[PDB]
Amino acid sequence: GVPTYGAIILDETLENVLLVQGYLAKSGWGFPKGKVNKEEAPHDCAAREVFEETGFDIKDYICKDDYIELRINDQLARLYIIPGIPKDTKFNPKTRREIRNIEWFSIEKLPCHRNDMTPKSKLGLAPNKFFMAIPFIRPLRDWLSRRFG
Ligand SMILES: O=C(NCc1ccc(F)cc1)c1ccn(C(F)F)n1
Repeated sequence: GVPTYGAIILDETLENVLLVQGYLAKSGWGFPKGKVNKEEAPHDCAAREVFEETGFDIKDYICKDDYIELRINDQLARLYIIPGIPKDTKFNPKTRREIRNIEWFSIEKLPCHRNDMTPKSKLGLAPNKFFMAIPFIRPLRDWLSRRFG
């Protein structure tokens, strides 16, 4: 799979993260990210995707070593961690054709797994609108503990 790059943007209290909601197959909430272009450096792709999806330019805030990277079904997703962005920042995607909405969420309220269906004796997981964000939540909480505490 082509690698994806983007950001986990936090506010000043470190309580809240910025998620984006797409359409169709991307109908739930997730961190802003997207696929790297040929010859494009990871930091430039993260900034490009984030600015296209949120209207906020992270370029001057990216730290090279501050990211969480996951490989999910043999596709690598790397989100640069961007703390301290004010909650009253006005975010606006470049294309309403791809982004429905942009919101801050409480980190402590976000799920870090989907729920099973063990009350129904059925296999699998119940739908969850935070599906794409979920894999990053525990690693983010662990990263924030180590970095700040
Ligand atoms: O990435 C997803 N959603 C967030 C997003 C939307 C638009 C973007 F441009 C960037 C991120 C996604 C993929 C599959 N699903 C599923 F849960 F519906 N969500």
